[PDB]
Amino acid sequence: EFNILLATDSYKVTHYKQYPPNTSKVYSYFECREKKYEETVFYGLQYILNKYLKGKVVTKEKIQEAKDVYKEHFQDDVFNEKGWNYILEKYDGHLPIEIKAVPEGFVIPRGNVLFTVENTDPECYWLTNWIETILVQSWYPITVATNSREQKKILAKYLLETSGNLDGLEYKLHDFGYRGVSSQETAGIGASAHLVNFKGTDTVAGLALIKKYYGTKDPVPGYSVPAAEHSTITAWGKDHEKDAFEHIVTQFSSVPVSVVSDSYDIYNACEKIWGEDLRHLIVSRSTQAPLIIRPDSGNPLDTVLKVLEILGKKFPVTENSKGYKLLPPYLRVIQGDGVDINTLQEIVEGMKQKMWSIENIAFGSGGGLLQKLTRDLLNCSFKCSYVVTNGLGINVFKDPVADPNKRSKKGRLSLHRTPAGNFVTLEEGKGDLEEYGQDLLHTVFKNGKVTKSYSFDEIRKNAQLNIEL
Amino acid sequence: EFNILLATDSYKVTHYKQYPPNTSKVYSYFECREKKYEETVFYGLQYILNKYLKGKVVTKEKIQEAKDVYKEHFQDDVFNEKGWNYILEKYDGHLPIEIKAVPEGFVIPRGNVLFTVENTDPECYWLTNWIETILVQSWYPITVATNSREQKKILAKYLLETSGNLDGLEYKLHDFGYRGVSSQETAGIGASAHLVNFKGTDTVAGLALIKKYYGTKDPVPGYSVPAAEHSTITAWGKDHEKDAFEHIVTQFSSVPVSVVSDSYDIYNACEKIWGEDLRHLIVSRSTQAPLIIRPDSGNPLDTVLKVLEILGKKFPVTENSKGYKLLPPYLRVIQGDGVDINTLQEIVEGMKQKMWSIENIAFGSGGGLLQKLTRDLLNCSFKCSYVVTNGLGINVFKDPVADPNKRSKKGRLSLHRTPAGNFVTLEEGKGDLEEYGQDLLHTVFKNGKVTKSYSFDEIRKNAQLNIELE
Ligand SMILES: CC(C)(C)c1ccc(S(=O)(=O)NCc2ccc(C(=O)Nc3cccnc3)cc2)cc1
Ligand SMILES: CC(C)(C)c1ccc(S(=O)(=O)NCc2ccc(C(=O)Nc3cccnc3)cc2)cc1
Repeated sequence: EFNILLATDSYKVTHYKQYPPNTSKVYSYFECREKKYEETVFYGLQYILNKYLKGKVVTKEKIQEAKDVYKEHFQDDVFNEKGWNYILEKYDGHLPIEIKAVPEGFVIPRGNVLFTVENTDPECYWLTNWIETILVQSWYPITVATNSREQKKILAKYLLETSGNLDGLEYKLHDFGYRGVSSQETAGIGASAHLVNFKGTDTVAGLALIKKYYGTKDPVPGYSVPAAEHSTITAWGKDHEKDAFEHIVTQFSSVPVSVVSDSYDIYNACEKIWGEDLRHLIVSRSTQAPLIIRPDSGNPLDTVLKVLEILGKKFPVTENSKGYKLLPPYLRVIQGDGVDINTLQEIVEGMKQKMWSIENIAFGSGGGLLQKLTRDLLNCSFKCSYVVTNGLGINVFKDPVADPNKRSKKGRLSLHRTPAGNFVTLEEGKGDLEEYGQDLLHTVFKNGKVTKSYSFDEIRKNAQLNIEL
Repeated sequence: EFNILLATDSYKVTHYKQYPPNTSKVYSYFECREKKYEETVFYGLQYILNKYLKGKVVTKEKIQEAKDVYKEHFQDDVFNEKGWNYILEKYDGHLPIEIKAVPEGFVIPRGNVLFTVENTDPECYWLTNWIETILVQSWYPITVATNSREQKKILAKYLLETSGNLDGLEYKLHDFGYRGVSSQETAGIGASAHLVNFKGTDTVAGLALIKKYYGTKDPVPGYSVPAAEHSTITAWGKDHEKDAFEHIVTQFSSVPVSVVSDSYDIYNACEKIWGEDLRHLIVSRSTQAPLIIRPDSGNPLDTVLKVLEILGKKFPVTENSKGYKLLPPYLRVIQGDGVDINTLQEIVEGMKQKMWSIENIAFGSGGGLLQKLTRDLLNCSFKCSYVVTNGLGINVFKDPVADPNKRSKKGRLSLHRTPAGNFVTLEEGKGDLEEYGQDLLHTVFKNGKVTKSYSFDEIRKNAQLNIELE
């Protein structure tokens, strides 16, 4: 089983001896510090609260386990057994902590308080920052959700421009990232964050996470269709690629099907195999069951353009009301290699310059979507801003001489709407003056209980783009 | 409850219908495909085999769960209920798969077969690639271990050059990455991979993973010491940084202690607080209990060099036998901000140019060590190379016209020692010709059972640097 006493950075085990004597309160906050990605989607804390922080998280056995581990790890007895004992005895092992947070799905500009943490019992002043490590991992679903939303903005802009509407936008970026992330747990968290913005995923782990921790009215939050991989093509033998294609599209004749087409020669496959030998099997398909051709190698922009060029000459292309070229409805393309936020932009802009509608294409992204992200992207950070020592509150902060970007906020914080309807974080307990309407932070956790929860439907509503509003 | 029927890429649910009819065997392999990182440390498969693949992994309940999920996810019944039920009924839910692998800890040049997978029952031809997704996640511990070892090579070169030995090498790169990875599970996996090469870690999750899945003779594989964070300094108030410093070093007077010193002004902290006001509390400390000063902001190289110059004028510096400057034994530095393999190289070279021994310094790395890595780095990839259809074996491969780097290997594979003692991968079943001696892969998994495994001590031995060996 998971042991919260072993789920912190080692050095934090020693911090109870380092704070000022007579400290009864340590109050800390999380922000995506201002330093590109001007606003972030707050998502993922509810998962952490439920899986790791709520209920009886301290037991006699867990305390002894930690004591034994830290004895060897530090070669010294430094572990605060007395402090953990107190929580076990007084609170039946529930954490005396209060966390207040902005609603999940909320889109907030950089440099604003997103959640705060403080101890509710003076004996547990040390506990606030014990749980920094576990809480800071919220950086990941925040960053995946944010980066996914930024790609949706790019897709929406170009889809609207080239088609006149946003039909199909929520299926334009498919999660291919299950194999490319660092763990099973990561896969679930990351896939769920992408699903805040889109509905197409192959990362099955995301579905179970959403069902367990968030919930949706619909049976599932994400969908897929039958699709080939290189192995189901190559297994037929080099000389039988056409037989593989024919078998697969016939097996899946009445649903959408994606067929990876670059095993040997993507251009030959498009022009000769799909475009001639098997054309009769494609032009007969329903609009609700297109063939989706999938290139998977070469320069992503150059390959997409060449594939469209080939297909446009073998299949009947129309010109939409915006003046952009459109493949027949039984034929589409998905580019699922080398896609990240930067290359996505390059591809849709290249398509627009060549007069191809974004209606023609969808994207798959794996490592770019779920793995190629760090805590530095949005500067997700947790800092102490207020302590009470000898009954007096003190506003505290860091402000390193050589890096003003690392200065932290001072005092008790609150988040408010400005008169123009934007966001502002008030420092130094100024929220108490009541000049800025209600605090947007809500208590979500208190003394071992989750006190406020959001459904996945609510989160999706909060995270909507302006364009779709 | 983890459910292997829900632990694959969605599209793989539909693949059993796409293979050629009457296919009885699918054989696939994993490599770090050849495209800075010329050799890789193979590590992490044993964790995956034990946690996720071994024993009864299929139950009636798990089949029903998967059936219900995929029905909604595909809006259709496409899920191979019959195929999974066959495994349940015939093998008590144990996977009819055989996996052969190179020993864990082995250091192997890019483009070699690292492991192979095939089904052991013709009915389960579809199972080989079902588990691609979960096995390909081995990229992560491989890549962490490899990148960590590459940093160790850099540290060894400069430590040897500036000091004449490698004392302390295994504590030169400390894992600070627990908060900066994407999940608790990732933290344990990544931290364990770093511990293949080093012994200093704050990512506690790695200890329990190693103990459970690998094992060591020592009670724990990794160690740490008391250390401050910004909150334990700043909580004292801006005008009381000296009081914080004094309290902390007095609390930890007889063990090593690291104190973050850049809350307000690192240069003032070093020159005036440590170098003057509290100097008497530092020069009194044991060699076994140094103050370790931690800067955490600014240009990493410029800041390290300036901190060292400041301390060198406030404390007695010696010149070691190699001609490099050395702080007294009660005083050291750790640079734990902005460290990745690139900036590490830059810092130690900069120190060498300014005649400072690498003995003076250690590094902490967080996101750079455990998170800022992708499957692309070593091109970790799983591909089908051999199938049997209608009783005929076929050597299969991809070879995309626009990217020769993505060409995959053909046929049955084996790994061998060359006459010069290097590794070579033989394709097309040619290992059977016996011109290259025995296959170096070992069967590690067969029909639900782990059949070969390695202790963490063995893995560490396999992963040693040549310079450590010599
Ligand atoms: C559900 C609905 C019918 C609306 C639909 C959703 C999504 C698409 S799509 O074209 O955006 N994506 C379908 C798809 C699914 C999986 C794969 C695929 O190749 N997945 C995969 C997974 C992991 C690694 N590599 C590839 C390709 C296309 C089409 C229709
Ligand atoms: C165990 C032994 C006595 C040999 C030893 C090991 C390692 C060092 S070290 O100086 O390489 N590292 C000690 C250390 C530990 C933790 C921190 C620290 O600040 N950790 C931390 C963790 C997470 C985030 N940020 C910082 C700093 C120095 C010194 C002695």
